Amino acid sequence: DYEILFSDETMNYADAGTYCQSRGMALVSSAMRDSTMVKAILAFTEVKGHDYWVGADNLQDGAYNFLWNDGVSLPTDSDLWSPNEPSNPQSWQLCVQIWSKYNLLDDVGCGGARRVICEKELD
Amino acid sequence: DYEILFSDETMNYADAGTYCQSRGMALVSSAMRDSTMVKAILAFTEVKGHDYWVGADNLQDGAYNFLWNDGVSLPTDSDLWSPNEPSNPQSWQLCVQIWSKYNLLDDVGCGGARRVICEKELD
Ligand SMILES: OC[C@H]1O[C@@H](O)[C@H](O)[C@@H](O)[C@H]1O
Ligand SMILES: OC[C@H]1O[C@@H](O)[C@H](O)[C@@H](O)[C@H]1O
Ligand SMILES: [Ca+2]
Ligand SMILES: [Ca+2]
Ligand SMILES: [Ca+2]
Ligand SMILES: [Ca+2]
Ligand SMILES: [Zn+2]
Ligand SMILES: [Zn+2]
Ligand SMILES: [Zn+2]
Ligand SMILES: [Zn+2]
Ligand SMILES: [Zn+2]
Repeated sequence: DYEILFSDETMNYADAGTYCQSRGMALVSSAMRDSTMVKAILAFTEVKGHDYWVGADNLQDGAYNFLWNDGVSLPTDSDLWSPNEPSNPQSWQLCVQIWSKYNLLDDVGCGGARRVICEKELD
Repeated sequence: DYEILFSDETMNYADAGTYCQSRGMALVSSAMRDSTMVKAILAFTEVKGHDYWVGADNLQDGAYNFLWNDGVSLPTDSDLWSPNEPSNPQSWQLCVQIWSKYNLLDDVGCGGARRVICEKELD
């Protein structure tokens, strides 16, 4: 069970994290690994047709060692990934978004402004 | 533009309003009148297949004089209403929810516990 917050305001990856945190929540992560919840989240984003940040990145171990912010791995072969992603250079600092082109996961640089999804495990 | 909060915690209508307000938000209302937003909101609740409160009731004016928490009228003949609703006895205190039966609006007593949706407009 969760509390899920969607925000139309855009910000970079770092600010997105602090945004959720200031609200007593976290950038969406365990909710994305929950089969029912992820379906509900993506139905919303499907309608909105915009890019949203998620709480995953390669900042700690680099390359395609993606980690959710709660420390659980985001497998490179996950079904959550958009077609042909992740594909950015492994030597880059990479953050994960829900890319509007496919309404699925995608690796990008952490500087662009995107909408935010926060979570809070209920409890 | 909005911040939208969905919560799996269940509460009666009054607790729902307090829960939203204590978060600097309001029980969903103007976002339900926004064409893009409402469809996104309903995509989510459709997946969840559960009942949720919305910020409309007849507490101020009674009967089928439904008002959104922000003073705007919820037309007894809005396309937002489930088929054959509103239909509860007009002498009752009636509150509005998104009824899982149709994933459309419905009038009910204000005492049953249901999931919550809060909104915060963004300028
Ligand atoms: O908008 C994001 C997209 O940017 C492209 O440059 C990149 O090749 C894609 O893999 C995807 O990340
Ligand atoms: O469960 C919700 C439903 O409850 C019924 O008793 C009522 O006839 C319907 O109009 C609807 O409000
Ligand atoms: Ca794939
Ligand atoms: Ca990419
Ligand atoms: Ca009707
Ligand atoms: Ca009814
Ligand atoms: Zn779950
Ligand atoms: Zn836009
Ligand atoms: Zn709008
Ligand atoms: Zn805008
Ligand atoms: Zn259930």
